[PDB]
Amino acid sequence: MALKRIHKELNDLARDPPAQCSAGPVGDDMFHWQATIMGPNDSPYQGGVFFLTIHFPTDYPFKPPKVAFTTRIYHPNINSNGSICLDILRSQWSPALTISKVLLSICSLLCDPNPDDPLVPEIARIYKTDREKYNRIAREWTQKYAM
Repeated sequence: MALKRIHKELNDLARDPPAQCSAGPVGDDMFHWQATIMGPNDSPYQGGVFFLTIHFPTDYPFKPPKVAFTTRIYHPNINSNGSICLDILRSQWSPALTISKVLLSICSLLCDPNPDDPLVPEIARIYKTDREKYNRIAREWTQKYAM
């Protein structure tokens, strides 16, 4: 019954797609869907229309959206499969958070850069340490693969 909750979370994104966030029925399955999360606002990777593919295995009520970057992206919360450590999806999730919600929050990892939660052994490091790795590269990917 998860997909039918995703009916809002995912499809509410399709009901009214503003900016830096859009998903919806891709395979027409609510477990294989494509969200375009963007640098566009004030972001280290501004310009970067990133790509998130999300899948669900019959989760609801508790629907943990494994929302994963299709592309490459340097940031402590994104490990090398695009899978994000996002509080509202790991700690603060409830059946009241649309992807219409989470997409902006994930956008906020490109937009808001949080210096807190380390998911990846290195990528968390290169973020809060190898300032080069985080900005230059993920913004370069922004230029190359996203934009």
